[PDB]
Amino acid sequence: KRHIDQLKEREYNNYSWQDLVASGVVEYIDTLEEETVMLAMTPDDLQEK
Amino acid sequence: SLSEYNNFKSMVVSGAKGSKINISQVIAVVGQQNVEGKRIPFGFKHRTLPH
Amino acid sequence: GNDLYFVKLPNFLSVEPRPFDPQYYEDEFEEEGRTRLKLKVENNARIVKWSDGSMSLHLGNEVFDVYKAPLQGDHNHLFIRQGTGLQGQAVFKTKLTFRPHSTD
Amino acid sequence: PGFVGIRFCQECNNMLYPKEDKENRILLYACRNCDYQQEADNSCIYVNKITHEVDELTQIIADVSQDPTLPRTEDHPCQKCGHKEAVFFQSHSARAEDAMRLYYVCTAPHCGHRWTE
Ligand SMILES: [Zn+2]
Ligand SMILES: [Zn+2]
Repeated sequence: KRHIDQLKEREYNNYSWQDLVASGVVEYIDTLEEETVMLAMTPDDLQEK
Repeated sequence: SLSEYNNFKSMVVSGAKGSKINISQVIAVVGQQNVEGKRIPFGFKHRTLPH
Repeated sequence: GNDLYFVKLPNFLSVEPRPFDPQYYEDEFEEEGRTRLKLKVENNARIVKWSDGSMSLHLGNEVFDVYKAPLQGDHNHLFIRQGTGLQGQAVFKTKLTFRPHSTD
Repeated sequence: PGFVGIRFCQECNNMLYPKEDKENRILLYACRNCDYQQEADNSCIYVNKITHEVDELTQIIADVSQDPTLPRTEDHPCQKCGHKEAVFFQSHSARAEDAMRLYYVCTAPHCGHRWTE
């Protein structure tokens, strides 16, 4: 939620996507690297079991 | 389960447009998707999608 | 007293490691030259804390809004190692973990 | 039935070729680039499995245990070290004659046990 709150206050101050990438939250996965990632679709249903 | 007034049935039993398979896909279930007659192939390494 | 006051400024906002004194300052630097003199004139600092929680840098008439990124990848134990004792008598003030990145 | 691989000439590290000794009636190995005669100890020269049953279990590697895109079951405890967690997958080998048999690797480091049921 820290990232969501800081992102919601952007354009009041300069928090942006690049900060999300730099902080190590999102990642640029490509097709040849996508062959070894296990990928969910929604955190609300596909992380509980 | 379709009522006598169902407008899909009116257009299927008349033969004007549609088939009972279209009613099945719209209402009950779409079904198996095949490419080249087989189930979806392992496009990735031993799986169909990263998920 | 003992609170984390760590900030990581970029190259074009490098503040002096010592207080500004007339005996330690000299005139050496001059669109090309506009970004050159800004290194040793605008760069003492008062990190303002606002009500929204964010901070900003105040080194003159211009305000740079900063974010205190809590990066847990460089858990360095920042200390004031001044040479008086055996070798760099580091004083344990605060371990640097959060890096504030200022920008225009 | 065995599997006869390559053997190398000690004098020049070139491949050895078999040769019958027509005087003492024994099998020897020879090199085309060197006059190096050494005695064979197998008596078999060439083999070929036509049905070609091969143990995929051996070519399994313990490192697969850490693959994140592999299914995991504690329902099949490790036969060697008893660790519950096992990753299971099919042969993954092309030319597999006709099989869907499973192979299991233990999810415990330095156990590295690969087994089949
Ligand atoms: Zn040789
Ligand atoms: Zn084990």
